[PDB]
Amino acid sequence: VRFPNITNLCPFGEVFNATTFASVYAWNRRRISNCVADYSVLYNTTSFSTFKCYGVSPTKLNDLCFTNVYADSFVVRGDEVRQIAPGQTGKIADYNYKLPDDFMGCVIAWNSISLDAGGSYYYRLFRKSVLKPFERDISTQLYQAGDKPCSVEGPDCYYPLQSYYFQSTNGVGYQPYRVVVLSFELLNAPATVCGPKKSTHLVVN
Amino acid sequence: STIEEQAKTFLDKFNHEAEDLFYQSSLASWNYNTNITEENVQNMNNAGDKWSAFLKEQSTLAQMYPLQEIQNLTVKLQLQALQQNGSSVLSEDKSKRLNTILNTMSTIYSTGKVCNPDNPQECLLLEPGLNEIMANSLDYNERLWAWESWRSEVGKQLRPLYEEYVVLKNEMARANHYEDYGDYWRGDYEVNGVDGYDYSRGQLIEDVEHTFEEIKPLYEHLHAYVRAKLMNAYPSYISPIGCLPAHLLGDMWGRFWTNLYSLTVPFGQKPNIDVTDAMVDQAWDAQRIFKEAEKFFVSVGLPNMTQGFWENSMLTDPGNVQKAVCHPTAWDLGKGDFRILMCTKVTMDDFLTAHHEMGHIQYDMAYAAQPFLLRNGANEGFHEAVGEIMSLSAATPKHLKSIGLLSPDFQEDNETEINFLLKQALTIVGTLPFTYMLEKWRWMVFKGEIPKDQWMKKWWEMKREIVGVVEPVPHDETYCDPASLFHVSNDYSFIRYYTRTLYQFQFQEALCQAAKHEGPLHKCDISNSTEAGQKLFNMLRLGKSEPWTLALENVVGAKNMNVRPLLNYFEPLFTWLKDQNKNSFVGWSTDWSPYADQSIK
Ligand SMILES: *[C@@H]1O[C@H](CO)[C@@H](O)[C@H](O)[C@H]1NC(C)=O
Ligand SMILES: *[C@@H]1O[C@H](CO)[C@@H](O)[C@H](O)[C@H]1NC(C)=O
Ligand SMILES: *[C@@H]1O[C@H](CO)[C@@H](O)[C@H](O)[C@H]1NC(C)=O
Ligand SMILES: *[C@@H]1O[C@H](CO)[C@@H](O)[C@H](O)[C@H]1NC(C)=O
Ligand SMILES: *[C@@H]1O[C@H](CO)[C@@H](O)[C@H](O)[C@H]1NC(C)=O
Ligand SMILES: [Zn+2]
Repeated sequence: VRFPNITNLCPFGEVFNATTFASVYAWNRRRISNCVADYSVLYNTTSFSTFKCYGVSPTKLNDLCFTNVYADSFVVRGDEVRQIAPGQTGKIADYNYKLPDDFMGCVIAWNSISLDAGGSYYYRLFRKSVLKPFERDISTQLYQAGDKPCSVEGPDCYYPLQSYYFQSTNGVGYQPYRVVVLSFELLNAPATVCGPKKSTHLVVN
Repeated sequence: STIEEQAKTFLDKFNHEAEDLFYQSSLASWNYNTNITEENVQNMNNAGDKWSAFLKEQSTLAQMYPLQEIQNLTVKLQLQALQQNGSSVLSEDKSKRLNTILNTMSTIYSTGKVCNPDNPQECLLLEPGLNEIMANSLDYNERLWAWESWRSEVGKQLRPLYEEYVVLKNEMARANHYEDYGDYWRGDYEVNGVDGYDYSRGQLIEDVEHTFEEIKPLYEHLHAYVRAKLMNAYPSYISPIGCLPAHLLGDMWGRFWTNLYSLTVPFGQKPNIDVTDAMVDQAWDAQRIFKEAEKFFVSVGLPNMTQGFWENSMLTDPGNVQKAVCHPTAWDLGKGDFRILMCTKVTMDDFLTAHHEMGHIQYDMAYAAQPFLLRNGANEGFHEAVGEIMSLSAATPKHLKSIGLLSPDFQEDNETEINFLLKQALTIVGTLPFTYMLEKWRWMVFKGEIPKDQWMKKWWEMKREIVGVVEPVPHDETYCDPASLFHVSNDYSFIRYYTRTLYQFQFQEALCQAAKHEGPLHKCDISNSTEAGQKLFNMLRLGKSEPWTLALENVVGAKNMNVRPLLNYFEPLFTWLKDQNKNSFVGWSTDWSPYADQSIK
């Protein structure tokens, strides 16, 4: 006989192992729900250059349950991965992707020069105000730096979105890195995502 | 919207748009400097013109933000360097003519060869051989050939080009509000706007001529000692009262008296301070030369070399399949790309230049986090000194034992301290009068003090007086012996190497005080002190953001270069040379010439 599909495995393969990734200014957000998140496949990985988790322990994820789990993915430069953390500043954190100050979840990154060489990846260089936590600005409106209004890109009128140029001869800091931001939230509510050890815990109705 | 705030957004758009444009220009120049081809001189010029055209638009846009409104010196230093209409001041034809002159000069130097009249295909070029004759040969007439042929075949090609290169570079600097092209070069040491730490362009001329007067006594007693030991090598050739013939020194020009060590070592029976023969016995590959230099920087806590450095650098001579500019250069291509172009040999000199050019890269890697325009050394002397601070500690007998190049049971003696200090003076002291005279000539040529009909007359008049070196063959104004050096043909300042030398002994004092050293300044070492490297790194990471005057005070304690740490480094050799020169004449005569006739009429 065949063991039943009482619970399903979370689509971490569709997220981490995706063929293409989003730009930081337009980061892709995927909801994870009604599945068992096996973090052991993420642990058995040598390519992950970053694996930092906040509010929780990276060794206790397979034994925890959460009411709402999100998966955010984008491609950022190597020296900008540090900005994908609570309380950080910079062009990426201020104008592209800002983690909340009281952020519970994990931030995983790995080098992708083998796949994202060349590539169409953009970042926002200018913005009137700093991005609020988990906000997305996909606007293409010119940035008015001076007092003179902007009718076309010119002296004091800059186009907001600027392009990345990824080459193999670049340093590690300027090389492309794929970031996956797992965002966790636990409330006094039924659980939607659980670890393998807590598989029966509230994942069943 | 303050002018300062909208200028930071302008510099932000510049610092990000310039990263890839400068990178592709460096990717093209690297392929040419390693693969000299006409295909790669078009690709270099096409990428360089893209970068120069980009700089012209940014220079014009930067002029809209007045420097008086910005109160942030980091922004003002950025806007100032971006504003200056470097070559834009020249006409379209004059800018293309100067770039053709600048290119024709660089190629003639790296492609010029002297051919056999008997066999036209028998050619010898400076990097493969003419340099070897001038480094290892002991024949007066063979050395005279490589010396005269390089200046009568390549220098003569450079004479009418240099005359145009002077008037074009002088028209450029004057339209940029400089007195001449020498003043434009001297502006690298300029500091203005920081009270108590400023420095004028004319102060460099004063301080160099004030510090050089205090090196004249030590140079004299070394020049008299070298004259004597050169007479034993070249009998009936050098006068006991005259100047050294130019073709009998260490290299093609006399830049470094390093190669004269075998002819000059005081106690030649002791173990060799020159560890060239040990590197062959203990077979050492180019890789080990740079891997061992990596350990020196790792030891002081400075970073190890990038993976792309080992993958993308050219550390060995490629071969006959392609030509490359074999002069040791360090490349900060941008975007974290750090490379070294060196046609490394197994000599001890290449072992010490590997430290010099890795010190370039370690400096380049440190200020990488700074804005693009501030990604540069505080001055040219600071950049060339960083590698010399390391090679100063890497050439000591104590360090040479730890890498196994010396005997495990090696003993240090008063004798070994002398013959080591002499080899140091052959490279460090022997180069100062050559560097001061070469810059003083160019400075006077750019100023117009030396007329065109007297370029070669004053060049050898000054080399006899300041350097104490006489020409073996009389040279007319059809020659351009200055241009026979890479730096004079490839538009590079030379006063770097004078200030470099004085800085490296100021930095070594402070760096060896951070580390625990209770001994003399020579035989010092900082090869495991993570405290001395941090004191060095805290200036390496600053770049050109803070002035070199203040950057020097925060490390060595002085806001100006001091020659006293140098004179104190050679005090054992100076008092020793004065004893050995009791039987010899200390000084030289500007009238004796090897080509003079010994007869009356
Ligand atoms: C991604 O795919 C590779 C094979 O293509 C596999 O070894 C790896 O485990 C996968 N990663 C995840 C998180 O599924
Ligand atoms: C030299 O340049 C040619 C292009 O003309 C290229 O095909 C070749 O690989 C280059 N060789 C080296 C050693 O860079
Ligand atoms: C210069 O401006 C930058 C903002 O672009 C600021 O971070 C820095 O602190 C300023 N420097 C000084 C010395 O005020
Ligand atoms: C650049 O040139 C223009 C005229 O060609 C001049 O008005 C401006 O002051 C120059 N800027 C600098 C920094 O020399
Ligand atoms: C540095 O320490 C190592 C031991 O870790 C030693 O082998 C080496 O000789 C030391 N070098 C110096 C210059 O002290
Ligand atoms: Zn150098």
